[PDB]
Amino acid sequence: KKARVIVDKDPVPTSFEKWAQPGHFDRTLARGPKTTTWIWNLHALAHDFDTHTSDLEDISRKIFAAHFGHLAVVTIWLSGMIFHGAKFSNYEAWLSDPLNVRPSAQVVWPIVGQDILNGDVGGGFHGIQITSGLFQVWRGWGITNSFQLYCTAIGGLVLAGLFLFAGWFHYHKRAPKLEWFQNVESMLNHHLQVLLGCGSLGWAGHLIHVSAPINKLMDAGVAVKDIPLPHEFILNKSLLIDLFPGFAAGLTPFFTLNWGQYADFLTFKGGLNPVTGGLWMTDIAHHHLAIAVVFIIAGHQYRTNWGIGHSIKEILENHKGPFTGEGHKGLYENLTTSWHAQLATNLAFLGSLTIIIAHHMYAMPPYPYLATDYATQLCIFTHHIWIGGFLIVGGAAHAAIFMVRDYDPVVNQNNVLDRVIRHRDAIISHLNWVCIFLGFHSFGLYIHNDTMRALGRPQDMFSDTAIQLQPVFAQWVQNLHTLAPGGTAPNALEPVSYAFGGGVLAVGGKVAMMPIALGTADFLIHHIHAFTIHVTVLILLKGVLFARSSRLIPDKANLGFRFPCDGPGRGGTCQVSGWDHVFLGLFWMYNSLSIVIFHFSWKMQSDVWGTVDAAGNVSHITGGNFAQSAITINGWLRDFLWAQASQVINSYGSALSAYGLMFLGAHFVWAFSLMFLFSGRGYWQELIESIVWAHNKLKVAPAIQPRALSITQGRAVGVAHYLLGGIATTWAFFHAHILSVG
Amino acid sequence: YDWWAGNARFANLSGLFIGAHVAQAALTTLWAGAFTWFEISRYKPEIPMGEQGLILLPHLATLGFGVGVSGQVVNTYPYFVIGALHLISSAVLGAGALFHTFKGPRNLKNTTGSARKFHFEWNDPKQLGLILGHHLLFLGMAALLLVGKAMFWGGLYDATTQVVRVVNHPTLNPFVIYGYQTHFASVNNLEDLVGGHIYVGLILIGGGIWHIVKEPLPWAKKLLIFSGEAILSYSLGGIALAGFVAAYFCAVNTLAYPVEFYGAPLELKFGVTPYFADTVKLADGGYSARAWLANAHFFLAFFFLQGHLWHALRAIGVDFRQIEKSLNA
Amino acid sequence: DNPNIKYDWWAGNARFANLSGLFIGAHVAQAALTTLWAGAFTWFEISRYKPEIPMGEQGLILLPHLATLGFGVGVSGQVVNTYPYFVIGALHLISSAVLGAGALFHTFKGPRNLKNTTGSARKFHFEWNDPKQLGLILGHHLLFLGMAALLLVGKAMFWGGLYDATTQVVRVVNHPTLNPFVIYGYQTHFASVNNLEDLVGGHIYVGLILIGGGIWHIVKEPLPWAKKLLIFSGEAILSYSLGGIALAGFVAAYFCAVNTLAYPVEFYGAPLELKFGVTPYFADTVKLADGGYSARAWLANAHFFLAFFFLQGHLWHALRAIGVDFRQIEKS
Ligand code: CLA
Ligand code: CLA
Ligand code: CLA
Ligand SMILES: CC1=C(/C=C/C(C)=C/C=C/C(C)=C/C=C/C=C(C)/C=C/C=C(C)/C=C/C2=C(C)CCCC2(C)C)C(C)(C)CCC1
Ligand SMILES: CC1=C(/C=C/C(C)=C/C=C/C(C)=C/C=C/C=C(C)/C=C/C=C(C)/C=C/C2=C(C)CCCC2(C)C)C(C)(C)CCC1
Ligand SMILES: CC1=C(C/C=C(\C)CCC[C@H](C)CCC[C@H](C)CCCC(C)C)C(=O)c2ccccc2C1=O
Ligand code: SF4
Repeated sequence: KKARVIVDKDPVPTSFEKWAQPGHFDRTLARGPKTTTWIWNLHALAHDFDTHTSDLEDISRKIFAAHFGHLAVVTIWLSGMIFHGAKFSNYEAWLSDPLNVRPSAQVVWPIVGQDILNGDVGGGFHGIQITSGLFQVWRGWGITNSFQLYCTAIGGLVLAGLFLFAGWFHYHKRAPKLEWFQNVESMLNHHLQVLLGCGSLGWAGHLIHVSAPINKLMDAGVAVKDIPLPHEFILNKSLLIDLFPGFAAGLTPFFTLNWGQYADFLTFKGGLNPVTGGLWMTDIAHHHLAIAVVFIIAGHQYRTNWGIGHSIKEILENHKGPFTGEGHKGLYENLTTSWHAQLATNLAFLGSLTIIIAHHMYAMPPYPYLATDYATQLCIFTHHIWIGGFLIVGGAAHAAIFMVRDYDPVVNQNNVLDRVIRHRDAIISHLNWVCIFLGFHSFGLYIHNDTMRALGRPQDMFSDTAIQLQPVFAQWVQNLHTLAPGGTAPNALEPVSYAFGGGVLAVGGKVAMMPIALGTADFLIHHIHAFTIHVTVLILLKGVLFARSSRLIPDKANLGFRFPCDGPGRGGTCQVSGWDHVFLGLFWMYNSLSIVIFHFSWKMQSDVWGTVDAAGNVSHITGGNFAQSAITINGWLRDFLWAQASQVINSYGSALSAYGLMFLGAHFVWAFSLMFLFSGRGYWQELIESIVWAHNKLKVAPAIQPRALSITQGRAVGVAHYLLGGIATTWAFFHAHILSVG
Repeated sequence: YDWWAGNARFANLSGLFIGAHVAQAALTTLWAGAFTWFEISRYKPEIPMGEQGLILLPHLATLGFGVGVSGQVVNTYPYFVIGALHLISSAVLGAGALFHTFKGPRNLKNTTGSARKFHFEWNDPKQLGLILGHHLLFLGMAALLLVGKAMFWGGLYDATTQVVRVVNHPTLNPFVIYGYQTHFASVNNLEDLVGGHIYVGLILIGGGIWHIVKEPLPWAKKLLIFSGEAILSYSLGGIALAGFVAAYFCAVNTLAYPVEFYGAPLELKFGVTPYFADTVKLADGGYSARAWLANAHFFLAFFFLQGHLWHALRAIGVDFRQIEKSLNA
Repeated sequence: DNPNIKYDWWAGNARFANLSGLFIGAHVAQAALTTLWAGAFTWFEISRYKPEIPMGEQGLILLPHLATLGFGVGVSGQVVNTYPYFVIGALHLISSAVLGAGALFHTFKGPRNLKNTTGSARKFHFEWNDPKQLGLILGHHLLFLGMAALLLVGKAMFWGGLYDATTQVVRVVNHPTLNPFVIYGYQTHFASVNNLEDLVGGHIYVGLILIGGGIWHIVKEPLPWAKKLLIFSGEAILSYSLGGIALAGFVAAYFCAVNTLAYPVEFYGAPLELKFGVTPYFADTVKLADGGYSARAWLANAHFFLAFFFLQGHLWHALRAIGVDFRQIEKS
């Protein structure tokens, strides 16, 4: 049927009544607290909308309104970052001197001696040095003064206001019906063509008209005050012609397919701008133009109201083959009747995308004066890897929640989903094996090496100077990408990244990017990554495939998604639920990504980053110790953790002291987590009994009876403090180190 | 009719036809008024006025409005007052437009009294002659306003001696006016132009007065079709010719456009289409004011010719059947 | 149009449109807020005023208006006395407090209908359709404005005098420009006012006619001609007022821009040039540096844009007064 706007008017009357009725949304919670378990359950169930109401339409409306809420808080945050840039930063000083001045946009108040944290960051400014790369973003945007940031910040607060109103309006006042929400073809069309396509075209516009000219003048060493305001490039064409002659041709070459007339401001240079060590704005312009066209074309695929276009259901139903029975039949119903099926997908692939972004942004630094800002480089890579890893585990969680709650046998009979359930023992047994194989033939090589080195047998080690394990395939791919410009990418001048090959590119004294040579230490660490990813997948996939049932618990779907166990019987059934697989996958996600960011940190500091002599000799931050040290655990303990922790532990009485405190604080929160993970509810409830006795004895026993946390909450609190403590430790470590050496 | 052909729904009607056209007039005066101030603000005293993208202020400067000698332009106030007057005229016309559309009646069958008062029908050839009549009288008067501006209301700028001059000898004896049927677009003296608009005016009032008192002859009824689509097609044809002639005058004529306020020479080049490109290849930008007014109105004239053809093919009958059943046969 | 129409929170102030008591309360509140702005930002500008460096660029848009009335200035805008500004700031602030108290009275404490409160439409009650009491309201308001014009005439003739840029000093006018042959002359020569006696004589002619208009609008009821042409609806009379204020705003913005006496130039930038890009606006002259944009540029542009949006207010409310429902327009 036809995609159309159809809403109910005034579905939910706006009133503070329910604000004064905590747990109104759940029938069980509505009765009120009897024990302290109620207080936890309130927060635990708050956003679990499927348990509020059965009605999919009411759930869809709650989700749509909540999203306007989350867009509002993210816009408040982004507006705040830009406002702090406008008011409490050395952005204007940093523009004048990017190489010397250190980016800072957080000033601490003088109280209890914490003003020490306002260090000398350059540009006659005292504040906390920021590692979020906002200054490099704003320079890329072509922002050259505090007033432009103020305008952008205020604009953001108005957009955050609009997003709040939208969320209130689209819930309380004009709530779309389920019909509206289930127009997946129209949504994909509008999100591909407008959100991504027109967003990318719009941005190409800004790049071509504002960013490229302003950045070109700044790279030509023109003073920030002397550079014309971005509107002067539109109003005064002559200024723009002088930088990019192609604008002389006007818009006729676009309409007459004489596109070579724009070859000066729409380039395919490759490599990096040698002044800034970032990607060329003219390459970025052409990228966003090319992206925009491909998206606007792509988003005319799905049939809406005019017959032309694909129906996704028919595409899915037609993709079946002799191994997969009914193939992708019934998956359209899964993805259009379950929000959890969509959230699973979108978290899995947005998480995977965020990790791709992490890799692509370090190797091809897109912003001016990012590549040489080693603190920003390390921090944005690590940040986006972490966000990626959490989102992926979220994908798996909501995949398991779908399997328990929203999976229908009738819809999903002899389809790809049904058939994976029927060989899940074959999937998990094989994945179990490949995990053990990778574990032995990746980690076991480190243990072999540690032992050989310890026994004074370096000739018997797995190393470049001993038994070599050269990553020949990755080495071969690096070569192909290095030979690409002029060859298999004829109209490229440089490679996409200097990481693949070409020359050392240097900005100031420092290496922006150079070839990242792969050897035995790179082969070993890559097979550690493969191992730690395959084990995380084993846990999460086992979680999703065995969420509904197993050979142990046939009726696991009836027990639900999040239950602690089915009792000490059958030998003991602790942590069989899909929730408990997510819990265990988080530790393995944490273990996996920890080694990824450690790999990145050490490899970049030893083999890429460093100073460049006038002659052209590169002196690396840790002097290429990775090749010989990163092949033993002792080498990681000594030359990475021990060596590079010197800055964080020696930070007291300086501007980095905060990272020293965060480092210990995080070690504490991590250790605190072991209380929750190693212990059980039974002990704590019995201890609370005695404490409750003493409160009873003095007539201070609370009406809301104290209870030990639930078995599940114990685990949830455990893994929360473990991840917080562990990640925060590395965060403090990375900052204190890279803000000293980088 | 569909949404895209939604303005064809009030084609007949009465009140919305006045409203839609008085709105276009309000918009046209708003363009005339507001972009006067735009061109005043964008006009730099230095650099000759041709390449500054000015297509409105030169028209005022041609009428000898604060110019001086050799287009030096001392006074900007006369341009501002004209800009203000057309802008206030836009406001009252805009108010009058949305009155007749929304507030006023959507039919004039019982409003004014009769077809002579203000009502009209497309088929009836008596009141549409009266409308044409009074419109020719207004155009006739509008031509005599320019004659007024020439004779002693300031005088008009001449490119012969590059100054604002007062004409006091209009070119009578239409032996030269009939002479200018072949010697047109080579007008080199202002007395000939003034005498031209005098001859246009006195005949246009003479045409006007004749169209009101008399009804078209059965010869006219037999030849020309009295249909809203047909009279639109005749108008599209009339404007197309006007546009092509105006485009030619803009290109070749050196007096009616005083050269120093514009580029100066335009050569007719043909590749895929005819177009007046440019002379001296205007650098530091591209295309003079004259080049814009010549080409834009030529292309508009060509598309209005395609408008004549399209609407005239629908004028012979309805042709909404003959386009579809053209191939469905 | 249905009789029991209910408006949302965003159109929530349309709910008391008719009513009676809340209409007084809502407008006495606006008056209290307007006087609070007039009173409190006097002290703001006094505190922010630096004696040295010319007070065009220091963002003073209230104190210059007082300084124009020859109010502790001296010679060549030297500004000797700051105390008279503080007292005016205090007086408008105490007027705000009593108007605020009067506002909250009529809204909460006082009755929500005046049908049986005061006695009749003559006493203090009002109805939109009836053209008899709304003429009385217009009348007494014109009398007050007429008196308020004669206060400025008072300030000119006897109470200190007004500052002139001719000789750059506070001067007392003792020869007001009578003979309205010059007042009709100033229908074209307006915004080029070069002498204070002409301005004083102008406000004298405005005042004596505004009292004369006021007194007439009480004693007589509009002719059936008026009833036939103009519509007596609360939305219609609002639209006429929005139109009236829009014109006032545009005229005031022009006088602020071009006139060099009514704003004595030394307290401001001095020249404002009308440029057009996307909208008409009075940008600035001599490009005021070390901040940006003179006080004159602010008073000119702000009131021009306010005038334009009040014109969009006139259109919106006037289209709703005649009987255009936009809801059925977006439906088909
Ligand atoms: C402005 C006034 C307002 C009022 C009076 C209401 C009133 C109501 N809302 Mg509505 N709503 C509003 C605005 C409002 N809403 C807005 C702006 C949105 C868009 C998000 C919504 C979207 C919405 C949804 C999706 C739902 C409601 C529901 C309701 C009803 C129950 C809500 C409740 O009791 O929880 C009170 C809760 C709070 C006071 C907590 C607010 C949490 C905010 C939104 C986020 C805070 C983020 C902040 C940065 C903190 C981060 C972490 C911190 C450590 C820093 C109640 C009638 C519910 C309902 O009808 O169920 C029957 C329901 O499901 N509203
Ligand atoms: C867009 C992303 C997204 C969305 C919309 C949802 C939505 C939902 N999730 Mg999913 N989930 C996500 C990402 C998301 N999740 C990710 C990334 C993970 C991996 C961790 C998960 C893993 C997950 C599990 C295991 C479960 C859910 C559940 C749910 C449902 C209930 C959530 C709730 O009530 O929280 C209430 C909120 C709290 C209890 C507070 C959370 C605070 C966290 C633990 C720590 C925050 C620390 C912070 C980062 C640092 C500040 C520290 C400082 C304050 C000291 C709801 C449908 C639950 C469900 O039953 O589904 C039906 C459920 O059991 N999610
Ligand atoms: C250092 C700590 C540590 C170690 C060594 C292990 C080891 C293992 N974990 Mg465990 N895990 C850990 C911490 C650890 N975990 C923690 C803290 C948690 C809580 C979150 C978990 C939760 C967990 C889950 C949820 C899962 C695992 C799984 C695994 C196995 C993965 C398969 C593999 O690599 O086999 C190869 C073995 C090794 C790498 C161990 C060292 C091998 C040595 C170097 C070689 C042998 C030397 C020699 C022959 C010794 C014997 C000789 C002697 C008797 C004389 C592996 C046995 C997964 C699994 O079982 O899938 C297959 C799985 O799904 N673990
Ligand atoms: C940063 C930020 C901000 C801002 C932003 C902005 C400012 C934006 C804008 C945006 C934009 C500004 C965009 C736009 C775009 C556009 C587009 C996207 C267009 C398109 C077009 C087209 C598509 C075309 C077509 C066509 C035609 C029409 C005709 C001819 C043919 C063609 C095809 C060419 C704020 C404040 C929010 C806050 C936060 C942050
Ligand atoms: C019906 C219709 C339509 C149409 C309409 C139209 C087209 C309208 C028009 C209208 C208009 C067309 C209007 C106008 C207006 C104007 C104005 C608004 C003006 C103003 C002005 C001013 C404001 C001025 C002032 C000044 C002066 C005079 C001088 C000094 C300076 C100043 C600036 C102050 C449409 C399609 C939409 C839709 C459908 C229906
Ligand atoms: C320590 C521990 C507890 C005990 C911890 C409990 C009961 C948590 C209680 C702590 C909170 C912070 C109590 C908060 C009480 C009041 C709300 C505080 C009011 C005062 C503030 C306003 C300052 C468990 O219950 C448990 C259960 C299952 C597995 C492991 C463990 C576990 O390790
Ligand atoms: S130990 Fe805890 S989780 Fe395990 S079976 Fe017993 S109650 Fe369940």
